[PDB]
This record gives sequence, structure tokens and C-alpha cells, in this order.
Amino acid sequence: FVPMAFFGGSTGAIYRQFSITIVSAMALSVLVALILTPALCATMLK
Amino acid sequence: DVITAIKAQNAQVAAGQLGGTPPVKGQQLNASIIAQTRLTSTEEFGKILL
Amino acid sequence: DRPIFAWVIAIIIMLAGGLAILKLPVAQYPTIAPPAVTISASYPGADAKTVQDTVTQVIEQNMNGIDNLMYMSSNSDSTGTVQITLTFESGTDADIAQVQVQNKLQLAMPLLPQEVQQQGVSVEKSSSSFLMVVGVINTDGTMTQEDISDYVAANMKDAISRTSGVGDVQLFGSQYAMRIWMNPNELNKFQLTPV
Amino acid sequence: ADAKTVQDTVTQVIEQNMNGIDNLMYMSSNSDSTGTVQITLTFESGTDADIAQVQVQNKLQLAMPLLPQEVQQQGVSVEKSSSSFLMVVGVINTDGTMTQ
Amino acid sequence: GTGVMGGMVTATVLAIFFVPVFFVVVRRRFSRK
Amino acid sequence: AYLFVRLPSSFLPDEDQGVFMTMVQLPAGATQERTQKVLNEVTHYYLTKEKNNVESVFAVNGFGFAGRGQNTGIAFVSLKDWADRPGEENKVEAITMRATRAFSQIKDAMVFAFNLPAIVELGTATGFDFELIDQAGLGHEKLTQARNQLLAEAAKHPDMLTSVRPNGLEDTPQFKIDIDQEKAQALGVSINDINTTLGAAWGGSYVNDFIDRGRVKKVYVMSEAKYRMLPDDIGDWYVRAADGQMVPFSAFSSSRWEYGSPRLERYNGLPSMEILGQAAPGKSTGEAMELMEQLASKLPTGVGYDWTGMSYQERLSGNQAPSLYAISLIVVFLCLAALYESWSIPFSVMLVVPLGVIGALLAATFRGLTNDVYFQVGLLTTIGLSAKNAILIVEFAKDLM
Amino acid sequence: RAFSQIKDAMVFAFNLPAIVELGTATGFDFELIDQAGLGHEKLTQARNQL
Amino acid sequence: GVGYDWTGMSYQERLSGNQAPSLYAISLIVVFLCLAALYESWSIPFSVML
Amino acid sequence: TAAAIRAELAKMEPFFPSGLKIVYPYDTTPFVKISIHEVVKTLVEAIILVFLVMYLFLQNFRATLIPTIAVPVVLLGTFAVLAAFGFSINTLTMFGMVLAI
Repeated sequence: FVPMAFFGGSTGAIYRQFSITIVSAMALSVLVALILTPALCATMLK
Repeated sequence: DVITAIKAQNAQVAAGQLGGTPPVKGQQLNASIIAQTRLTSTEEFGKILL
Repeated sequence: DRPIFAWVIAIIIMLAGGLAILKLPVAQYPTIAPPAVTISASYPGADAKTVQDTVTQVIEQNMNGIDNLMYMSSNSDSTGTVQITLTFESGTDADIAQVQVQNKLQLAMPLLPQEVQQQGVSVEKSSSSFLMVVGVINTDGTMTQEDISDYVAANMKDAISRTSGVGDVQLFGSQYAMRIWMNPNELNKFQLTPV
Repeated sequence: ADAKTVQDTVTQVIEQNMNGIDNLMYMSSNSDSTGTVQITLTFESGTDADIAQVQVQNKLQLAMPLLPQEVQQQGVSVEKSSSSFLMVVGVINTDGTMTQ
Repeated sequence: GTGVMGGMVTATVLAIFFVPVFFVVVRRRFSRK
Repeated sequence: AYLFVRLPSSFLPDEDQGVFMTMVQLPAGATQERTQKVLNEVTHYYLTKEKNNVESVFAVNGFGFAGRGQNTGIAFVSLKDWADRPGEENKVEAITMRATRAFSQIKDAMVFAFNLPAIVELGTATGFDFELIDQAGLGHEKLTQARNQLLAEAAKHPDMLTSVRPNGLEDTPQFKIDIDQEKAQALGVSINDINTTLGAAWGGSYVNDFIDRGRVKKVYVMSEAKYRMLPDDIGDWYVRAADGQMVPFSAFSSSRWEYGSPRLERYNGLPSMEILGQAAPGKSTGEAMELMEQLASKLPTGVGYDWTGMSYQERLSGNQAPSLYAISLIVVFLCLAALYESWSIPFSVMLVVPLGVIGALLAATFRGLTNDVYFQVGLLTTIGLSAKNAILIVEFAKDLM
Repeated sequence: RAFSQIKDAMVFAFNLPAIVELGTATGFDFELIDQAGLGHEKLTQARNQL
Repeated sequence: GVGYDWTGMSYQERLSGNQAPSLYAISLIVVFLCLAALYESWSIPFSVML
Repeated sequence: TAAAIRAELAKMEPFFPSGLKIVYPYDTTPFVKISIHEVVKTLVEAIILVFLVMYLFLQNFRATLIPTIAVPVVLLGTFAVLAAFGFSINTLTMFGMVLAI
């Protein structure tokens, strides 16, 4: 993902057309689904 | 007289074109018109009439 | 760990994200283009080889010290028109690459003939691809190509280009001019010349 | 020059040439009888006043040789605005009065 | 869509019981040291 | 390994845009009248035998690309929604194909109709753009011939194959007036009076500005068409002498034809020409552009070359795909150590990666798809995805160990 | 009160609004535009009418 | 053929109105926010806020 | 840009005389509001499809009302980090969002 930011010229930020969001939605998936999830597991389950 | 005769002969002018922009509906050909051209050599500058 | 703090952090990253979707409306691309700045000059009724030398070459000979830059191409035409497209590195400030070009044209400005000098010369940003084409057509009491092309410019072309981020409006036609069509026979009869 | 002359031969030439200025809100005119005109181009609150400076000049440079050689040599100037002075330093006379 | 699911139909089935899955803490952890 | 390398790589898939455009090109003038007829056969085809697709045609005579003129001409085509054209026979995949077949099949004009490449420009896929530069300071004819030599020699190579054509080529016969300065000066006419009588009466002249119902507009003088259509209309233009005599052109002019190019190009302040080529139904750019380089090296002296809006500059998949996974592979087994200790886990995945890959190339071959900048992100997604399939059984076995 | 109370001239004397300009409080600024391309007198009269 | 615009007073889009309700709108979402962080459910979120 | 090109043209509407119909022979604006429409069509397919393939395997409403509640927050949490330092805020990113989905 992110080391894709060391890209080229006209096919430039097209690899920054992500790897970043796929890190964002990943780091958000690793942070929001870290802080939350366990949160909404104790409340109402069974 | 030398100066004035230079720009009067070493000139790159702008003449139009045969069958121009508003045509006579029925025209078959179109060609850009070249009038005078800029002198290219030391010899052509020699033949400039005063 | 307790959950109500987390179901509050999830309230953010939601209205902080719903605040970023408020970039409504959202553009299609990615500025993938190596940015291009065009210089368009027009010698009225002039041939191809003339505008090549008296207009085109003057501008190219004066392009020195433009920051960044990749290359420059020419289009000295028979219609008496030329446009030099200066392409820059993908990511250069299109606002500063705009003014470098103009401030080298201002060095070659009085070297261009007074026929082409007053005709225009223009330095703007490029795309060569239209976002919209709004056709102004007629439905009754038909005005005509020449009539609409004037009004499309006389009433609403001025309102565009100056608006929200237009590079250059290429209007489909021409606004009116006081057209004088001389007769050489009627000129010669009274011993008169176009002059 | 009169008001209606500068309106057409000077003022309208500049306005007809204002195309492709980045950002921008609107533009107003002041074609006066004194033979003067000033067009005030207002931009969005937060735009670079240094780049909004040069866009305007580089559209004036397209209408520059369309203005008569009488007004062309007289000046034309593109600068940033305030319409409110920070200081006025009056230079007055105290002895051997020189005159206005 | 092809890039994911095409590259997935393997990754799922072909990478759950077959080759370098469980040939990982076994075939290339030790079997040597 | 033998799954791609067999594959042509997709740059970015050229889409149908709900809207496309056509183009028209004519021979050596070839006037606005001659072209409007051709633009009529086009603004007819769409409206006559393609009603269920074409929303509207916007015919523009005297436009084209590369420059204006009485020779070009284009038309913008609007399309009826998207749901109004279901099948492949219904949209711009085949519409342009049977159009190109229907247009260029017959009729005396070059007409195409192409696609919007889903971007501004540069970077088709396998295409190139060659520039032929005058270096030693030769002539135009001593360059167009090197252009001819490299287009007739490049045309004797469809064994390795390439499709090469130039831009706005022409070289149309021009009319040359030759003003005899000695005849004019002795006869009593000003040289400045002659050029204005030829400039204003043939190409028109910008005199001044005038006010039209509120706004300021131009004043042009060009003279009636009747007296500027053909070479014989030059003679009956009379110029006033110093004496007061109406001396016509003929007595100091020399009406000669001779050739000349209507479109001159320059690359970086040097006379230069395109040339716009292809690749081959087999090889692509890397060789298609490479063999073209020494093909131009076996040309006359003072002829150099450059490449523009296709020579990248430095990008694509090649030279960006290996250094892609290079600084990816250093980080791919990195944190396969963070809590996984020594080089024992760093190969648990890192070599699971080509499990994901195998089906990706298979489904991009048994489908007909091609290696693009989304599937080459699918090669990035699935590899990361495998870190919940594979490395998320390793930290279940290592967690059990 | 002292100025405009008498004398044949329009005189005011105002205040600096503690800023450059735009935004008094309850005030407006209306612009009357010639759109169809009428005349000056065919605009000053619309200014007179409004 | 007579149109209209407004300049240096037509804002543009500001003042109190159209800036005072959306002021406390994204304020009220945050005003009872952390009235939960250590204050649990919707029991404290009305202790203040009102 | 195109949202205000129409907005400028909208005010010229009434001061036109006879036979001035403004048409759209070429437009790239409706294609874009469809690229947004297809990434709303997709995602909703995913939200529903996940909601279902959780009732299969680990059946229960009160067991699926968790992995499906967690999914919007990470999505709109994505177009939120797009603004900072020197990165973006575009589309081909709403497209690139469907793989991130």
C-alpha cells in the first residue's frame, strides 16, 4: 500500500488513487474496529 | 534612405488566400497567397535597390 | 474497557466524515496531466511560412528561464494562427507556470508586428477536452448562424470564461464586426485604393 | 477625455479582456468624466492576494495595445486595494511659504 | 472486480488446505532447525 | 510466471462516455463547401440509421484537431441515456466500429470517429509519438523527405508490424505574387500602398473598433468575394500612382504557383515533424518504439529525434511494477517479525502471496480482461487480504506454540 | 445638523466602521443592470422608476 | 432587459443568520459529547445541554 | 466547475428573445453523478450481502447488528482523512472506495 506513494509521472497519483484509502479503511478498520466492535460486543449479545 | 529601403524590401507581409473565408458557394479550390518573403542571404541584401 | 466512550468516537469519524462529504459536489478526476500553458497569437490573413518566422519564432527565441518545464511544441498555421504549448512537471503550480510564460512573452511583445500585436496574444491553462458544450439553437423566427453567434457572445459568452474556473472558452462562431466589402471596379472608377 | 469616450475606448476594452482569472467574485467600473477609470476585481476571502495580483495584469497585457497611445503611455496600474488609509502625513509650511 | 474475486477464488479455497498453508509453521519454520 | 508476460497490460480501460465525437479531414483545399457535404453525410448517418442511440449531433465545419481551417471539421455526438442501449451492438464499442466501416468504406474524405480515453490525453496503452527534428539547420524539403524516408521504410516492416501516419501533412500548392520593386518604383507606386491593397483586399484588415448597441466590436474590411476567388481576380485590382494613375498589379506582378506547407511544426525552437505511430498486433512500445529509434538513425545527417505526450515521462507499469513490490517486499515480511520473532514466520506468508495471484491472471485471460491499474491494485488487495487467510493461521499456530 | 441645516451643498461627515468596508448591519447595496442591451436613458429611467 | 445583482453587502453568505443555527448545530452534537465519556448513557447528556 | 457554469447560464435565461433554446450536445456532468450513483448501489449491496452471510454461519439478528453497524463508520471515516498535509478529496477514490469496502 503506502510505499506506492513513491510513484511516477502521468500514471502519477493513480497508485495514490489509493493504497492510502486502502490503508485508511484498513487503519480505520484496525482503529475504529479496534476501539469499537469489542465495545458493541459486551452491551447486547448472546 | 538605406534604412527605409531595407524594411521596404526585407519584408515578410501578410496577403490572404484564394477563395477566402466568405466564399461564392460553388468554389472548388483554396490556396494561401504568398506576397513578399524575408531575404535569406548576404547576396540578396546586396541586390536591394535604392 | 467500557463501550460508551467508543460509541462516541464512532459518532465522530462519522460527522467528521459527513463533514468531509460536504465537499458536495465532488469532481471526477485526479489531476493526472503534466500541466500545459498555451500561448496563442493570430496574424490576420497571413500565410504559414510568414507567421512561422515573424510571429512563432520570435516567441520561441524568447523562451528562456521558465521554471521547471519539460518541452514546447508549435502550430504555425496557414490560417495565420500559432499556439505554443509549454508543458510542465506533473505537480507544478499551474498558477506560477502561468506567469513565467507571460513574462517572457512581454520581452518579445514589441517584436511582433503591429498587425498581430493588437489582434490579441493570450496565455492560459490547457485541457484540450471540454467539460460542457451548451448549444444555442433557434426554434422560431430563425435568426441565423451569424446572428446567434453574435448574441451568444454579446449577451452570455462574457459571463462564462470569467466565472468558476474556466481555462478558455472556445465559442462556436463569431461576434459581429462592421464588415466592409469593397469593389475594385467601383474603387478604380473613382481612383481609390483600400488604403 | 470625456466620460462616454473612456467608457468605450478604455474601460470596455479591459472588461472584454477579463477572461480566465482564477477564483474571482465580481467586477465593477468607474468610467469618469475626468478621463479616468478603475476596475476593482474582488476575490474570495482567503485567496492569495499575490496570485490574484498577476492574473489581472496578464489579461491587461492582452488588451494593452488596444488602448490608444494617448492613454497607454499615461500609465495603467494593477495593485492591491484597501480604500482606507493607515496614515496621512501632511507636509505644511511654517516660514517663507512655498505654496501648494 | 475480476482482480479481487479471480485472485480470491484461489486465495480462499486453494490457500486453506493446499500448498503453503500449514506448510508454513511446519515446512518452513523448522524441518531443519 | 507464464500467465502474464503473455498478457497485454491495460493502461486505463477506454470507456464509452455516454458521449463521443467524430472527425473529418480533406485533401489539398478542398473548401468549406467541399467539406460541408462530407459533414452532411455524417450528420445524416447518426440521425437516419441510428435513431435508437444518437440523442443529437453537433456538426462543426472548420474545426478539427491540430488546427482550424476549411479542411477539417468535427461533430459531437450525444447518446440516449444508458438504459436505452442494452447490448454491445447498442453502444460506443461497436457504434464507432460499424461507423468507421460505414464512413471510410466509401466516399472521398478521411473520416474516423474515435473514443474519449477517459482522461485528458497522454498514455494510450501500447502507442507512441515520434518527433523528427531538423538539427544541423537543413531545409523543410530536406526534412519532409527524411519524414518520407521514415514512413516508407517504416512501412516496409509490417513483418514485425507498426502503424505509422503523420499529422496535418498536406503541403498544398500556394499562389505566389512576385512584386517587381524596380517596375513599381519607376512606375510611381508606394511599396507600402501595394501590400495593403493586397493584404486588406484578400486577407482582410483590422482597421479600428466601433460601438454596437452598448458594447465595443471590431471593424474589418476585406472586399466582396466575387473579386478574390481566383488568380485572375488579382489583375483587376488597381493601385493609385503618385501621378494619379490607376496602375493595376499585372504590370509589376508575376503570378506564379509553386508548393508550400500550410502547417509547419517546431519542437523546442527547431523545425520538426510528427509522425504518430503504433506498436504491432504483437509487441508493444518497448520494442515498437525502440526499433523506430535506429530506423531514424539510418537517415540523412542533421536529423534528430524526441518523444512527447506518450514518452511518459518515466511511468507506466514497467519500471514502476518491480520497484512497486521491491519496497513492498521489504515491508511485507516486516512486522511478520514484530511479535513473530526471527525469520521463521517471514516465509509463512510472503510466499502465500502467489496463491492470490494465480486466479487473478487466470480470470484475466479466461475472461479476456487485461492487466490494469485496479487489477494491479487487486494484486495489492488480495495480497493484503491473504494476511487474514494465511498469516492469521500462523499467529494461531505460533500462538498455539 | 449644523452643516445640512442650511447652505446649497450636500455635506455629511460619517464614521469609520472599524473595518475596511462591506457589512454595515441592516444595510443593502442594489445593482441595476442593462441586460438586453438597452440605452443609458433606457436604464436611468428604470433607475428613476425604482 | 433590466436585471439585478448585489455587491459589497450581499455578504457573500455570512452574518448571524445562516451562521448562528449551524453554529450551535455542530455545537450541540459536541455539547452532550463527553457528557457521556465517563458519564455513561443518556442520563447526564441533559444535566447540562438544558 | 460545471455546477456554476449552469448557474451563470441560468441567469441569462429570461433576457432572451425568440428562439433561444439552450441544449446539451456534449456533457460530462451526468456521467459523474452516476459514478457516485453506482458506488451507492455498490456498498448497499455489500451492507445487505454481509448482513445475510452473517445470518448464515452465526445466525442471529443480535449477532449481525454489530459487524454491520461497524461498516459505515469506517467508510465515511475514510472520506475524512482525505483532507490534511498535502493529499486529495476527489472521485476515482469513491471508485477506489469499493475495493476498500
